[PDB]
Amino acid sequence: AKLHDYYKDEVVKKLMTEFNYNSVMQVPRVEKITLNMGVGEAIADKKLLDNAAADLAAISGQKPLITKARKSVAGFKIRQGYPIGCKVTLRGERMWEFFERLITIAVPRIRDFRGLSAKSFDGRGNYSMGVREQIIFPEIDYDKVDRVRGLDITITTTAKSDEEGRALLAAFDFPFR
Amino acid sequence: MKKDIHPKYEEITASCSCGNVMKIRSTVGHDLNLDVCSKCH
Amino acid sequence: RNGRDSEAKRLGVKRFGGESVLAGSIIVRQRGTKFHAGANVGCGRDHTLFAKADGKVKFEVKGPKNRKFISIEAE
Amino acid sequence: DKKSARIRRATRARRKLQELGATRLVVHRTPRHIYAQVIAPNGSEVLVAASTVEKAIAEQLKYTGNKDAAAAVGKAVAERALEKGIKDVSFDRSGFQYHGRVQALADAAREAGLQF
RNA sequence: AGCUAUUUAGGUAGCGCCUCGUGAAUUCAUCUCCGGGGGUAGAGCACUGUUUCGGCAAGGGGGUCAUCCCGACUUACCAACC
RNA sequence: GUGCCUGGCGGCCGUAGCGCGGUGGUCCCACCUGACCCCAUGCCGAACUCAGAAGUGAAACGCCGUAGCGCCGAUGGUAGUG
RNA sequence: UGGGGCGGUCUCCUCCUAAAGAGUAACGGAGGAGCACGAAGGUUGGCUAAUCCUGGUCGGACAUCAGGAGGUUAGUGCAAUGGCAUAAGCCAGCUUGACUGCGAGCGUGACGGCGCGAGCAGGUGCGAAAGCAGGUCAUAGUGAUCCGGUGGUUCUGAAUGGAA
Repeated sequence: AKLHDYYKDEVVKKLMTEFNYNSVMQVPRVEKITLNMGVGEAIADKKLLDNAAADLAAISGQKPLITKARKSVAGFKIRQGYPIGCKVTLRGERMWEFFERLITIAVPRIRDFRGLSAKSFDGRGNYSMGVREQIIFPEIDYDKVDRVRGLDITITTTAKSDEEGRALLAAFDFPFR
Repeated sequence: MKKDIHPKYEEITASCSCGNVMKIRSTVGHDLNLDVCSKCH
Repeated sequence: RNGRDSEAKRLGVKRFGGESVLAGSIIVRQRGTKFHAGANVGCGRDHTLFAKADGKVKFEVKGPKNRKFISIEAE
Repeated sequence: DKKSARIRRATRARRKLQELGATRLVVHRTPRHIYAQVIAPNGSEVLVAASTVEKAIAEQLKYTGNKDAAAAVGKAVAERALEKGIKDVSFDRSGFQYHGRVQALADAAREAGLQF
């Protein structure tokens, strides 16, 4: 949680001079991160979810949340209330441990990477990016799983505009190209 | 932080090709050495 | 093919606003909850608002969502 | 919203008591200063009320907004209501779970004499 | 010359309607005033369906594609949801 | 003599509620700090909860204007009708 | 049975007709039922939608996630109408009140009969407690009498004690 402290010291004064936030609490405080994986193909392979559930527990320090079906749809052939989603949400100090794991051992391992695009901001200062692999995390043991399960990780904040949250990420030497 | 549902934490000390050793609690099993890091961006 | 009608349940209001009733007397035999139980007024499993006290019937519209209530003041 | 959710959570227990015409003991739990009021069956005028916002109670206490504060308050509202002359009362979760301070305040009233 | 039931439908039974006897409270009826819930007429189109039209134009079909597949220049033109 | 404030519980249920601009931190409220344990998550101190409380007034809520709306709404005429 | 042979109808529940209490006909117009659940029941506690806008491995109009708007257009075992966030909708724990003898007083029927019901006595369970629970959001899921089968109960048992 060293970047937790880094945020509370260098970043706070860094934005109070650029944007001139008259109040201390008036800062884009990052709330939570949610490593999601809409596996979805559990329609037959019930154990596909078991690997992905264990994979999230392996990468992130907690048991995931098995998500059911919010609605019945025949285009994908699912009925409402059935195991199809695999997600988690890091909140608090353990969210920083993953955030520390992000800029130092996760994002550096991004394949064919020369710049992170923050064009995936929802519109309310929250970034919901999605990468095609979990291999960027050394927690996966390469030959343990025969498939590099893609996923989507959302970084939730408290900002309003995209650039208020985009420059927020730049305060951690984030790739921008 | 519910009991017996969370895999244990272990202070993981992994390095980089430059020697960027970082100690943080994680659940891996081993400590490997990497190619790039934050200092190698 | 049609030509079938159930019956007539004889529903509706039984005793109207401002009438001396006794406890147990049915006030309104409804289906949904068109009216709502008030003070000294009980509701059955049939949503049948009946009297619990002995007095006069009083109709009103209370609550923030404006719902019809039936209460009986002690006389 | 913690405010509104707490309110609609206490509506059932609150409305059931007002259709009973029973004197109730409504309490308010906050991160600091726990309150307690005794509302009459008309629901308009209160009978007695004691809290830590009255310096006299918090001065003999260590902190305003914790377990021992609740029992001290529960003691105060029960000793006053008895000196006022009320016997049977009903409790009120007020959206808060009957677990800690709310429970702490509750048991203190029973041992004093408030029947519920 | 109604209601309810009926191998019942121009029969019959109970009740309503008539009559005679009897016993009872301003009991009952009209009008004024007050206390009541209704949703038809009318009005109206949030909702509920539907209305024709335009547009949206997504689903869909075909010259058109690499016309094995994703995909299509483009569009007859229907068009779920709209 | 009282007023300005906040908090709680009610009567009353849009003349009361929304949008918008500006405002409150001593208190109070909220957020927030920490969470061996009470308690808790079909994952997560988010909520529930406990111990407290540096800082802040952003969020939230309270207040004062604004009618850009919603809303209350006559009189008269008209539709309809006994 | 519109006079008749032919096809449908017959009991029960919802809506319209039905003229703003109730009721109200047609071989008038649309429809459904002849069950289901041990939990979908009881209780304490928590939660509350559809729907599109956007940003996201697979994933694209239509699976998963985040925020916003939105507001019950969702859901409610089943037909429809009425009702519901105090939720009756959704979830969890503990449980069996899906309890016994009653029952002021009303609803509705010609009657048979059907429906509601505070409270009383006994006992039970959930809840800290106030209280709540004598089936399920309500309204369909059903058929009388006779004859007869089973179990219980000295109430009776044609002389008496028994039994049938």
